[PDB]
Amino acid sequence: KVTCLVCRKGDNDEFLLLCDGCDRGCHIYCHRPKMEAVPEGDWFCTVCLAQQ
Amino acid sequence: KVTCLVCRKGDNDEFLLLCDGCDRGCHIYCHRPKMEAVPEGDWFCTVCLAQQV
Ligand SMILES: [Zn+2]
Ligand SMILES: [Zn+2]
Ligand SMILES: [Zn+2]
Ligand SMILES: [Zn+2]
Repeated sequence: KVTCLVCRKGDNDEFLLLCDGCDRGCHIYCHRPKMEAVPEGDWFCTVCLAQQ
Repeated sequence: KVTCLVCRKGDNDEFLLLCDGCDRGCHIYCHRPKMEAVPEGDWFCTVCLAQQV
């Protein structure tokens, strides 16, 4: 059940990015820098980025 | 002079993530979700994420 790392909510799930490497998520509107849309391809959360 | 996308400042450059797709940047402390350190390998800014398929 995906939830936003920033605000901790799982609401508005059409706007939740799901990490490609783990179960974590983020609303595009909670992300900084700002994101205007859900991107295609792969998005990695900061925990996954910290492992690469 | 790289500037942060969030706060628009170019200070504390040791804390500035640099995009591998363009010349944009972001302080780790301005990033959300939390970024405690500059990662190794690659980081893409939101403008570049929007070009992916
Ligand atoms: Zn959120
Ligand atoms: Zn992840
Ligand atoms: Zn900044
Ligand atoms: Zn970029």
